[PDB]
Order: sequence, then structure tokens, then C-alpha cells
Amino acid sequence: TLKYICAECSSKLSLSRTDAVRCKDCGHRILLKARTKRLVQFEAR
Amino acid sequence: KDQDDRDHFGKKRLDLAGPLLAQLFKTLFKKLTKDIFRYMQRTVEEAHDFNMKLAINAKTITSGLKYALATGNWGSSRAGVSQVLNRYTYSS
Amino acid sequence: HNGAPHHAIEEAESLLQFHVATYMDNDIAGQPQALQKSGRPVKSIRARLKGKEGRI
Amino acid sequence: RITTLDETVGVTMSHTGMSMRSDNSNFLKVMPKKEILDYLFKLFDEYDYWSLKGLKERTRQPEAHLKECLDKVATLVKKGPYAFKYT
Amino acid sequence: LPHFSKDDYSPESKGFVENSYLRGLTPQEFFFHAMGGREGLIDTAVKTAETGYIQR
Amino acid sequence: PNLNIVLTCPECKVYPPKIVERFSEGDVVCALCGLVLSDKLVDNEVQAAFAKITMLCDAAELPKIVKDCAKEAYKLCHDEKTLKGKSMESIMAASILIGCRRAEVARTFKEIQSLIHVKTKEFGKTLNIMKNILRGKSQNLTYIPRFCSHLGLPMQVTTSAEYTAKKCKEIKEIAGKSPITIAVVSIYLNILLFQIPITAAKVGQTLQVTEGTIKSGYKILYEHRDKLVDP
DNA sequence: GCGCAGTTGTGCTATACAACACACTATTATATACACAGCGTGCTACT
DNA sequence: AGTAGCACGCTGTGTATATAATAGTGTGTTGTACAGCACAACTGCGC
Ligand SMILES: [Zn+2]
Ligand SMILES: [Zn+2]
Repeated sequence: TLKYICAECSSKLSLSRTDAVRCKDCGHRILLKARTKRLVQFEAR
Repeated sequence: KDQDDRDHFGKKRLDLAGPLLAQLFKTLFKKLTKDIFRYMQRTVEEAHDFNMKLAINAKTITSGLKYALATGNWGSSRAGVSQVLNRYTYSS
Repeated sequence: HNGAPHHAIEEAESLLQFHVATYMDNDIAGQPQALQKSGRPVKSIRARLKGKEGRI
Repeated sequence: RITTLDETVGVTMSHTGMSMRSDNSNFLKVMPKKEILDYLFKLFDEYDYWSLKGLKERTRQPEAHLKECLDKVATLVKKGPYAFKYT
Repeated sequence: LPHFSKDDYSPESKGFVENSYLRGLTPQEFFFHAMGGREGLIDTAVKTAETGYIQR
Repeated sequence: PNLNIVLTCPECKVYPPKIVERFSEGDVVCALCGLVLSDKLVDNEVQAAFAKITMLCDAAELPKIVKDCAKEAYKLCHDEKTLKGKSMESIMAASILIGCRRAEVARTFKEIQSLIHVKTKEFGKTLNIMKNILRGKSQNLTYIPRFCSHLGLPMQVTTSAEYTAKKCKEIKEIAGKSPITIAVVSIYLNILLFQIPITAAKVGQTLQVTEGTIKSGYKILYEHRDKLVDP
């Protein structure tokens, strides 16, 4: 499974496939994709 | 007296949302009413059934307005009345 | 072939003539235009040739 | 003015769509053959025009049976005020 | 403009603009100068659109 | 008759085609010798039925996906022998309820019965034959939130009701006597747990369940109050 | 019949009613359940 | 203490299965009868 976030309560979900799309603990159907864990690099230029 | 001026601004009326939606919603509601009447003729002349949900069709009005504001064509008899907002800058 | 009221014939003909007509030219003056199911007027061969951005 | 319904909005929609609630109001809810035939004939002299309904009401027999024998004695007129009645 | 009594033909009224751009313009001046500018944009669009169609 | 075109590298010939296609250059090239393979890549009954069906699903506000599943279904049945009747009212309701099922949406037999008068039992037979045809051409839970809507109940109430339905089905005992009674009773329990009044007659009316039925379900459900508690 | 002076016109503008034929649904039993709606009886409250 | 009203409980009929009987009755289908330029061409009117 893959980790997501709720729209409002910002709770961590990590719902799996074939769970459709909804938050547990509230009805918001807007799920954020929960930013990547691995490191990202920039040049200050 | 001089020839009347066509461009005198006091003689031009502007139409915002209200008058528009008035026009359009008028002709929608006429179409609705007329449809209910047709359903009554069909069921009474054919003596079948009357049930309010079948008699009233919501998407007539609903999808009608939704459509119009999507296309912005009032009819064409009018076009481009609706335009997606410019968020370029708060001034704009 | 059969069952000809001859009022139906004369109409069915006028139908054919109409289709072929708007096939070659959709915009003939005074006649009804052929409207594609979307409500847009059909683009006839003549429309394809006629204006700027036509083939020519 | 116009009044804005303030409810939880769920109840109003439930009534709108299929509600599992119906009706609750009503608007546009919409003698043997020997004596039978003899009696029917006396009606025919008594009435120059009559119906399979009037005959079935009298004879308490299906209109189909009434229509068969009547074809023999009576004839049908389908045009005029008396239309659909045997003379 | 509403700011002038009727039948006033003085050039201030009929649109002479006295002040140079460096000194700035009084409002009823400014408005006029906007009218002139608009004439200048309009005709320019017309001339351009027509002249090309001559060039063709 | 033949007419199928395949792309092959005459210089490679080693494999069948293994190539890449370049859309920007609009050309297609063998990935091996780097040769260009191609260039200049270019960029009456029914209609009446679907009309009235359209009206019905529309008045029902069902999302287009459901509408179109039912349309598809109905096309398959169509004129077939085995159907042998039903006057076009039964088929439209059947196909609808199918498209609801297949769409994972749920609608009660009563609800559709409110859009159309199908006489009931006749409807069941038609629905079963149609179901058989679909197999030949080869779940209450959803109802629980929908009902809350009708009552406008909080989210926690709804999820509580869901836990309640799963727990009740496992514990068996009356097997449910149709799902509808269980869904409504499950709610009635959950709400009575909480302070929010609907009382009883209001839910029996509103949701069209016999008051006696709700109370009867309530006694047995009350007995198992022990194991139904989520926290 | 001919000519002249209005009007038009035409491109472009970066089905209903009646009759006949064909299909059908009413009824009776049996376990099953499960359901829903009404009717009767009992209890409580008010006069 | 008596009467009326309300609530609860129990009994009856829909839902579903098969299966035969056989009507006439109802529904559907088919057949018959009745009811913005600027310049270009026609046409119309007058001589
Ligand atoms: Zn949430
Ligand atoms: Zn190659």
C-alpha cells in the first residue's frame, strides 16, 4: 500500500488499492499524496 | 430638434447576472411547465399512472443552466457572456 | 419499387435532392442547413474549399 | 422575500430522490342460449341499436360469444352517432 | 461636459488643452485628450485592417 | 485477406521488429542498427428505449457511469427470446437495477419501485432471467451511508453503523430477514447509543420501515450489545 | 412590346379507429421464510 | 366506576418454487378510411 493524507484533519491514511477514495474518520474525498521520503537536491544558484 | 443620438449613454442599459439569469431561467421554466403538461396529457389520455418524480424532470433546468454558463451561449442569440476569470494578477 | 403514393415519391426525391445538395454546398441561401448531431453545421466540400484556411 | 431552508440538507435531498416513500396522495391515480338469443332479439325490435356491452350485461356471457351469434342476426354500423352498435 | 453651462464655445469648453504634459492636465482636459487618443487607436486599427486587404 | 502490415529491418532481420517510435521526429526507427523504418507519421426500438431510460436515470440523479452500464446491459438483452415480454417497463427497471449493482452503487427494490410501478414479483422473475442471460453472455453495507444522508447523521454515526452491520452479520441469528431491516435497525441502535433524537416513528416513516419491525430488530440487537462496541 | 426605374438579392469584409388474431393469467396444493398491515383486546387515564 | 383511546400482539396474505387444467378476455398490430457595404440582376409599370 501507499501512504496518503486527508484533506482537512491531515491524518495519515496509507489506504490500499480498491479502497476507493475516502478519508477514514471524516468524509473528505480529497487525499494528498504524502511527500516522498527520499532526499532531494537543489543548487542554491 | 437634432437627430437623436444613438450613443448617448443614458439610453443604454447594462445587464448583469440578474437580468441574464432572469431571461434564461424564464425560458427554462416555460419549457419545464410545458413538459409537465405533456406528461399530464399522456397519462390522462392513456389512463396509466401519475407520479411526481416522473412528471418533473430536474436536469431540464439544472443541466440547462449548467450548460449555458459552461458555453456562455444564451440561445446563437448571444455568445461569450460567460468567461473564465483572470487570475493573472489581483488587479487583472 | 412498390407502394407509391406519388406524394411520398415526390417528397422522398426532394429529400435525396436536399441531401446531395447540402453535400456539395451547405450554405445555399434560403435553404435549411444540414446540422450534425452536435448542433454544428456540417462542413460541406464547398466549405472546405471556400474561405481562407480552405485548401486553396 | 425568499426563505432559505437551513436543515442538514440530507433530509431534503432524501425526499428529492427516490425516497422509498410512495403514494400518500392521489392525483389521476386512474338463461341458456335458447332464451338468451330469443331475449336479445326482443331487445333488437325494442332497440334498433345496442352494444355487446349492453348484451353482455343482459346475457352475462363473454362479448366474444355475443359477437358470434349477432353476426348472424345483426349487422354492425361503425359510422355515425350509433357507431359500434348492431342493427 | 456637465461642468459647462449650455452654449459655451470657448476653446476651454470645446477641448483646447492649454497645459503641457510636464505641467499636467485638468480633468476635463484629460478626458478630451483621451477622446482624441481613442480616435487615434480606432482609425489606426481600421486603416491597418483595410490596407492589408488592398495589398492583397 | 492478408492486408496486415508489419515493420521489419531488412539489414537486421535478426528478430521480428524491436523498434522505438519517435513522435517528435514523426518517424519510427529500429533500435539496433538505428535505421528509420517509417516517416511522416500522422497524428427505432433501441433509441426509444434509451430515450425513456435516459429520462428515468436522470430523474433518479444516478451518475452517468451507472446510466451507461444499464444502457449497455439493456442492449445485450434487447429483443432476445427468453425475455418474451414484460412490456418494456420491467426491462427498464431491471436493467437499471443491474447497472446500479454493476456500478457498486446500491438502490433498494423499493426505491426503483418508486420510480416505476413494476408489480413486484413479476419484477423479480424478469430480473432473474436477465441475470441468467448476463452470466450466459460470459452486500448491504453500501446502503448504510445512504440512509444516514436521509437522516443527515454525523460521520462517526455512519462508521459506527458500518461496524455494526459487519458485526451483526457475523453473529448471524435471523440471518437478516432481508438487508433493509438490518441496515435500519443497525442505525437505530447506533443513534440511540448517541444522544441525537430521531425517536422511532420518524425513522420508520422517513425510511419506510414498519415501526414494529424496528423495535423487534432492536430487542435482539440489544441482546448482543456486548460485542458490538467499537471502542 | 420595350425600356426604365424601382425593388430585391448576393458575394465578401488583414393519423386514427376498428377488427382480428394470438397469448395469457386466473386457481389449487406444499414445505419454507419472512414481512407487513390490519384488527382485536387489554390497560390506563380522564371525566 | 365507567368509557374511550391508544398501544401491542397475533393472525392473515404478499413474496417465491414446481406442476397440470382451460377457458374466454385483453392487448397489440395491421389495414382501411377519412381528412454592413456596394453593386448585381429581375420584375413591374408606363408609354
Ligand atoms: Zn480525514
Ligand atoms: Zn535494424
